[PDB]
Amino acid sequence: FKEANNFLWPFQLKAPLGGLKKKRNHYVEGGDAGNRENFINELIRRMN
Amino acid sequence: VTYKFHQYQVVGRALPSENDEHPKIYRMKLWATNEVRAKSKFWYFLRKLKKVKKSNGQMLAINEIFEKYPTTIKNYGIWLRYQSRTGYHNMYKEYRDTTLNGAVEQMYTEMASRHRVRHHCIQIIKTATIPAKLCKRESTKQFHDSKIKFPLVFKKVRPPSRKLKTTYKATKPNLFM
Amino acid sequence: QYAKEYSEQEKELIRLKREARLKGGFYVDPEAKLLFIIRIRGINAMPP
Amino acid sequence: NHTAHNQSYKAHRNGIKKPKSHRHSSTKGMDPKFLRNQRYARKHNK
Amino acid sequence: PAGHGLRSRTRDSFSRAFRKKGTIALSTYLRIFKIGDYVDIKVNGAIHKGMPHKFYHGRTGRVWNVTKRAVGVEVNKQVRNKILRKRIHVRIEHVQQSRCTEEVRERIKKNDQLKADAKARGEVISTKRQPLGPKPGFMVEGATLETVTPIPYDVVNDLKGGY
Amino acid sequence: KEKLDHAITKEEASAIKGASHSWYKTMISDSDYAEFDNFTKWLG
RNA sequence: UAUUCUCAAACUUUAAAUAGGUAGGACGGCGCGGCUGCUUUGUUGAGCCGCGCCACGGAAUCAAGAGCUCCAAGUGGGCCAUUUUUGGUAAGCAGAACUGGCGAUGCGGGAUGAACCGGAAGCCGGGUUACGGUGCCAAACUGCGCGCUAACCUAGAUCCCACAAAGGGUGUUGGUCGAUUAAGACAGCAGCUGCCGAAUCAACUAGCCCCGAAAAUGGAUGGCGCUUAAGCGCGCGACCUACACCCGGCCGUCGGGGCAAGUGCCAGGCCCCGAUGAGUAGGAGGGCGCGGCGGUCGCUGCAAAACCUUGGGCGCGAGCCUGGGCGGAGCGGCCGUCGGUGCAGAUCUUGGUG
Ligand SMILES: [K+]
Ligand SMILES: [K+]
Ligand SMILES: [K+]
Ligand SMILES: [K+]
Ligand SMILES: [K+]
Ligand SMILES: [K+]
Ligand SMILES: [Mg+2]
Ligand SMILES: [Mg+2]
Ligand SMILES: [Mg+2]
Ligand SMILES: [Mg+2]
Ligand SMILES: [Mg+2]
Ligand SMILES: [Mg+2]
Ligand SMILES: [Mg+2]
Ligand SMILES: [Mg+2]
Ligand SMILES: [Mg+2]
Ligand SMILES: [Mg+2]
Ligand SMILES: [Mg+2]
Ligand SMILES: [Mg+2]
Ligand SMILES: [Mg+2]
Ligand SMILES: [Mg+2]
Ligand SMILES: [Mg+2]
Ligand SMILES: [Mg+2]
Ligand SMILES: [Mg+2]
Ligand SMILES: [Mg+2]
Ligand SMILES: [Mg+2]
Ligand SMILES: [Mg+2]
Ligand SMILES: [Mg+2]
Ligand SMILES: [Mg+2]
Ligand SMILES: [Mg+2]
Ligand SMILES: [Mg+2]
Ligand SMILES: [Mg+2]
Ligand SMILES: [Mg+2]
Ligand SMILES: [Mg+2]
Ligand SMILES: [Mg+2]
Repeated sequence: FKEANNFLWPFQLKAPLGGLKKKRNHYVEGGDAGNRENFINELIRRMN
Repeated sequence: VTYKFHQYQVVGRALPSENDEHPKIYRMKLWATNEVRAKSKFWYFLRKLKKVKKSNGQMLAINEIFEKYPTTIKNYGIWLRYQSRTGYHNMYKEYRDTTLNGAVEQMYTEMASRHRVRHHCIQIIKTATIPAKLCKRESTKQFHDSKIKFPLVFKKVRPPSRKLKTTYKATKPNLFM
Repeated sequence: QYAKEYSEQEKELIRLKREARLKGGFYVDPEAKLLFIIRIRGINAMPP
Repeated sequence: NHTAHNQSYKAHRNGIKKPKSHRHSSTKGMDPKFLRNQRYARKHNK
Repeated sequence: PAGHGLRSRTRDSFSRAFRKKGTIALSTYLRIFKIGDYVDIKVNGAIHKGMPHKFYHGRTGRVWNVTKRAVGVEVNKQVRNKILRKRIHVRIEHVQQSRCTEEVRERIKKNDQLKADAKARGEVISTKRQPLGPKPGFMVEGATLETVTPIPYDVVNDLKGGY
Repeated sequence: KEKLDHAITKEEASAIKGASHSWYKTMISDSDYAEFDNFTKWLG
C-alpha cells in the first residue's frame, strides 16, 4: 500500500457541487470538518 | 419519508480488560440527524454518566427506530432538560403527530421559539406515547373531540405554482370562509 | 477475481450480522483500514 | 525594550541545523592519562 | 552574569524530594559508566561540586569521557538556528543511567534470529515493528442491557456533596 | 412482465422473524426511571 | 484534647493538560587474535587494532533531495489579534509570553476601515464554490414550514463593532412546586351561613416586549422602508456571489528528456514532458535608449538630421518600424569598446508662460 498510495499524486478535486454547510464547525455540530465516516462518499460524488 | 431528526438505539461498552473480560453493555435511545452524530452523542453521555470514554470504549450496534404506525395520530410526551442563559431547568411537553420523529422536530422548534434554546443545549430525558385521557396540556386536549369542527380563519393566497404568477392582476383576491 | 472478492465480502458482512442477530448477540464490524482525507481550509494563517 | 516575537520564525528559515556527526570524534578534553597511553598502544600496534 | 546568577530560579529544580534528604544511598557510587552510554542528568541538591548548570537538569546525553569522580556528557543545546553539542563534566551523583535504549539490544537479537530462521526456509519477511492497527470483526455474546438516560437536573446537587 | 413467480427453510424463516421481532422489542424498550427517586411524579 | 468557617505571586505534602530531552542498526552484532608506558592480586580491565562470519534495511508518514563554503545588501522606531499575563479605576494606556496577521498585499464579504471573516494573485474562456447573501437600492425567493413579538420611548434587525446596568411590569408566552374544587371552590348575591353551578388561588422560573434610559448643526439597522416582517429563535429546498478550487488555451520561470560513421545546427538551436506564478527595503539576470572610438554594412539635394501628424503596424514593456507634412545637409544599421549616458518631484538651477 505504501508504494502504491505514494505513487498516486494527490487528487486535485473541484469545489463541491452544491457547496459546503460550514467549514468552520465540526461535522458533528452540523459543519464540514472532521470524521464523517461513510458520508465521505456523498462528498466525493459532488467533488469528483 | 424524510425526517430532520432520527431515533437510534446505540449499544456500546468499555473495552474488555483483564480485570473485567465482560464489561457491562450500555444502551441508549438517542435523537440525531444521522448515524455519525448519534454515535458522538452516545459517547458524550457514556463519558459523563458511566465514565467510559470512546478512546477506551467499544461500539457494538447502532440501529434506527421507525414509527410503527406512521398513518395514525398519537399524542407524544417529551421530558427534557435544557440550559437557559442563567441555569438548567426541567420541563414536560406534549405534541400531536403521526410519528415521534415529527413530535421531536416540533419540540426543538418550540424550544428555539419560546425559549431561545439552541439544539445542543437540550437533553431528552424520556419520550412516550400518551393516551388521550392521560394528556396534561390543553393544547393537546382541545383536539380530543369526536366532533372537531372549525373554519380556516387564515388562508394563504397563491397560484398552485410560480408558472401562474403575475405581478399585475385585474381584480383583488376574493376570499371567504 | 477482484470483482468476485468484492461481492463476496459484501455478502459475507451481511451474513455475519444476520447470524449474530439470530443468536441474540452483536457483531462488531472490522474497523476501517482506509481513509480518504480532503482539505477544506485554505493556506492562510497557518499555525506551524 | 525586548521581545522574542518572530525569532522562532527566523530560526526555522534555515534551521534547526543539527551538527554534522562523524564516526570519530575529537579527543580534546579527555583524560590525558588515558589519551597518552592510547597513543603508545597505537605506536607499538602490529 | 548579566543579571542572573549561576543558580538563579533553581528553588524547586535543585531542591531534594520530600523525605528524601540526608545520606545518599551507595548504589549511586557503585554504578559503572562507559563511553557511549546514555545517562539522564538529575541534579542532587546536597552535592555542590561538579553540578551541572540548571539547563542540563532533566536532559539526556551521551558519555564521552570518564574521570575519577565525574563523567563527560554530550548534551544537545538549541541556540537560535543551530543545535550545539555541549560537552560538560558532571559528578556521578548528578547522573542516572538512562533506560531510553533498553529495548534496542534485545530487539536486535530477536530480529537476527527471526531473519536467520526465515533465511533457511527461503521466505523473505520483515522484522519491523508496526503501530496499532484496526481491529478485526468479531461477535459479542448478548447480555443484559443497562439503559442509560440523561438525569433530571437538581440545583441542590451543583456542589461537591450537595447543599 | 410475464408475472413469473424461496431460499430459506420454513422453520428457519420462523426463527428469523422471531429473532428480529425480539431484537426490535429491545430497541424500543425504555428505562424504568427508578433511580430518579426525586422526580418519580414528574416523570410519571 | 477532638472538631469547625475561610485563605496565600514571593506557602505546600500531592499534582495535571500543553510544551521540553533522549532512543528506535550497516558509525549494527558476534567469534578468534594482537597492541599499551594506562589499569588490576591477576593478559584483570579499559580503549584501540587485525582477520573471519552474520546483518531484507529493522515504527508510521513525507522527503519539489542533502551537505559545505565564499562575498555582500537591507534591517536593528514596529503595529494588530485569540489566548496566558504585569502595572494601572481605566484607556485606541504602558510592559512581557506562544502563534498568526498587518507592515511589504491586491482580491470577495463586514455600508464605510492596514489587522475581523474568506482567501492570497501570470494573461484569458467555461464550470463550481468560500465568507456573506437572495423586498428595492443590488446578482439571487416578497420560496416552503413552526412559534414568539405589537413597542402611544425613533420596536427590532448579525463575530471584531461602534455600548448599557442594578432593579421592576395584573404586557404576553412557556415551564416548575404547592393549595383549593360537583360532598359545590372562586366572584357577586343571601342571612359561619343560603343563592350561585365551573374551574380557581399563590409562589418561583425565563423568552420577547415595556419602564429604568438626559446633550448640544439635521441624520442615520448603510438608505428607503418593513408588522400573512423585509423583526427575533430554529428548520427545508433551490439560488446568487472572489484574482479561491476544477477543465482548456497562451506567456514566463524551474526541473526533466530527445537530436552525428551528422539528408547536417543562429546545438547560444530545434522538439517533447511535468510542476509552478504576491512582493516594500534589498540583490541578481536578460534587454531598451543616448553620445564617442576601433571595425564593418549602408542611406542622402530624385531631399539627411530635427520637428509636426485624428496615417498604419510590431513588442508584456523600455522602445522599434513605417505613411504624410515641414525642413535644406547631413545620417544610420551591425560587432566590439568607452562615458560628463536616461528625471515629475530636491521651498531643485536658468529661461519662458499662465
Ligand atoms: K529579580
Ligand atoms: K547592522
Ligand atoms: K415576563
Ligand atoms: K558606422
Ligand atoms: K510617425
Ligand atoms: K556604441
Ligand atoms: Mg491543484
Ligand atoms: Mg448550480
Ligand atoms: Mg456558506
Ligand atoms: Mg477562525
Ligand atoms: Mg482566516
Ligand atoms: Mg558586561
Ligand atoms: Mg538575557
Ligand atoms: Mg532608525
Ligand atoms: Mg528598538
Ligand atoms: Mg506608545
Ligand atoms: Mg516601514
Ligand atoms: Mg458595519
Ligand atoms: Mg471565472
Ligand atoms: Mg417572505
Ligand atoms: Mg432584567
Ligand atoms: Mg445593511
Ligand atoms: Mg492551467
Ligand atoms: Mg513574483
Ligand atoms: Mg546613436
Ligand atoms: Mg494632438
Ligand atoms: Mg537605433
Ligand atoms: Mg563627453
Ligand atoms: Mg549626469
Ligand atoms: Mg522637468
Ligand atoms: Mg522621483
Ligand atoms: Mg519650484
Ligand atoms: Mg523661476
Ligand atoms: Mg503672471
